[PDB]
Amino acid sequence: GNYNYLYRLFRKSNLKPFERDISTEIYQAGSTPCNGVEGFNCYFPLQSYG
Amino acid sequence: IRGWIFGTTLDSKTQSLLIVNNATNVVIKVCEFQFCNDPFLGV
Ligand SMILES: *[C@@H]1O[C@H](CO)[C@@H](O[C@@H]2O[C@H](CO)[C@@H](O)[C@H](O)[C@H]2NC(C)=O)[C@H](O)[C@H]1NC(C)=O
Ligand SMILES: *[C@@H]1O[C@H](CO)[C@@H](O)[C@H](O)[C@H]1NC(C)=O
Repeated sequence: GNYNYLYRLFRKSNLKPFERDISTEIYQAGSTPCNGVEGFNCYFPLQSYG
Repeated sequence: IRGWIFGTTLDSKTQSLLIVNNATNVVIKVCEFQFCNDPFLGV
């Protein structure tokens, strides 16, 4: 599995045409705010293709 | 008035367009700049 190519897995809204998002903010899936730490409803936004 | 900053958080966490016109040089950058609490340029 290769670890060099990633893709954005979560986003609260869809991208506009030709928009480029490379932010690594922890996606908040719940109501509780993530403080940079992963956990329940707090996941890393990028995933590797492998 | 010598420049403009465009973005969402302006805190190096996202990309922010920076336009500065210094005398005769227009400079445009899209770097992840770390801006001050109150950005300004001194004379
Ligand atoms: C660009 O950034 C703005 C500001 O965060 C996004 O607008 C927000 O979108 C979320 C949902 O994704 C809403 O809950 C917020 O209320 C919106 N805030 C404002 C001020 O509009 C906007 O969606 C982003 N652009 C894209 C394409 O996602
Ligand atoms: C304006 O800033 C740029 C960026 O460093 C520099 O290269 C250029 O010489 C500056 N011009 C003036 C007139 O200060």
